[PDB]
Amino acid sequence: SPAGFAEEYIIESIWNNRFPPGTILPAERELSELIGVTRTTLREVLQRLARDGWLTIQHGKPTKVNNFWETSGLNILETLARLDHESVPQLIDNLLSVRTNISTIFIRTAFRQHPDKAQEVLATANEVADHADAFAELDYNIFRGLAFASGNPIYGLILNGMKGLYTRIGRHYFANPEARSLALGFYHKLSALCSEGAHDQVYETVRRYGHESGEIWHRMQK
Amino acid sequence: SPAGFAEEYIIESIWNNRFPPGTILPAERELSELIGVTRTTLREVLQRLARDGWLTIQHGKPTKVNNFWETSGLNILETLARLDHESVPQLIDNLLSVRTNISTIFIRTAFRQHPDKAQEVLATANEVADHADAFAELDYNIFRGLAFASGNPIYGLILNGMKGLYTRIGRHYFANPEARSLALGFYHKLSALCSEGAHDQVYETVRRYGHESGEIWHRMQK
DNA sequence: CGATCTGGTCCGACCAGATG
DNA sequence: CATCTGGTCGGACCAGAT
Ligand SMILES: [Mg+2]
Repeated sequence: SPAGFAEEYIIESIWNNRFPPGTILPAERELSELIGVTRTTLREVLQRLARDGWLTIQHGKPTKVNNFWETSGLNILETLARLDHESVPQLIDNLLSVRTNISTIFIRTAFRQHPDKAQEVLATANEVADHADAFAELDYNIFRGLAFASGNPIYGLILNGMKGLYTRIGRHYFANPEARSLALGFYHKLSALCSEGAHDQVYETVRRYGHESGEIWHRMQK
Repeated sequence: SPAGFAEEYIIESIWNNRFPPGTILPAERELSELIGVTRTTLREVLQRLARDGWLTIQHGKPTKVNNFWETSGLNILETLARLDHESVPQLIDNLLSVRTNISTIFIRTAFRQHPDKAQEVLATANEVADHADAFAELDYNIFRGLAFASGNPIYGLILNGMKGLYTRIGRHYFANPEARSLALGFYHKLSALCSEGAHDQVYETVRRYGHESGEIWHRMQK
């Protein structure tokens, strides 16, 4: 696909300093011809990339190429994963860590402000296929569920940005049985902790599951 | 601006259930004419909104309208702020909260993994204009700085998605002198803690500044 | 040889900021 | 005001989906 091709081409070039961050993108009129698509297409592509933080469009001035690390949002996680294959592993570990540490914040909060709701999400733990694809979504829906269940939606949005790569990684991890089991427990355990009002035992819990689930996923990759 | 007008109009409609989430967007051909712009423009806008997660475009099928809460990332913060004026206040408190609670995670980490770097960011604390606009950026650069300084870039990206509204809020808060002072302290204090390897006192600290800096912003608004 | 609704891409002309 | 750059027109033509 033209647009598809176009976007990859630009992103590609920006990635491996062909269109270095800090520089200027070739005028739309030449860039399009140079790419092999019509302005119209390029145009739509520049508008999309612009929204992901890759570029800075300003009527009448060359379009600036940015350092994503400076203007790109959690939405480029899947991309920064397809560009640097050798990094992926680490990148994942970082993603998972962020989830763990961050979730403790809102999980512990959700159990405090709206336990009634937090229990409703942890409820979805039951009635669920024993298939990877299924879990992945549930699991995600659980963490994203609890995040909103904190009353501070922003965590929810944060979770939204992580969906993309999180799930993919899940679809692979939850293929393993030993993994599906750990989660269920982690879930049931949380729900217990929420009911028993053991709010002060959440961190220790969440912290482990991360570590444990982490170790499994580690063996699955090695 | 056409594109400008168009986007607002669509986002506007999606906001106050004119184009309810879960429904279908009028065909591009009629929607354009209905808005007052040419398909070419509308098209660019649909591609933009599409990336922010507002729509789901699939060649050949109607464009689905989404529940942003489900697919939008931290980048709609500035938007969810312009749409719901009455919520802004709360919306900000939430943002700041997120900042505080999340930051201890990476600030504490950064002090462990790369003190050397974390000290280089806290260094910018000095040599800085005593003007709001200035600080705002410094302050943001400092937290974003420490985020990357933790080795887990993901926090950095998270901070990126927050830049928008965070700064705007800053530009208003840092106009107050009493605010500018509190930060400096928080910065210097952070740098000491880092130097002294007081790795276990950070939470207590960061937590306060938030509370204290929060109280000031509170009085500034009331 | 289905008919039709909907998106994707292409042209080439013109409007309109930014800046020498 | 010249020209570089992006922004908007419209109204032809290709292509997936039911
Ligand atoms: Mg030239």
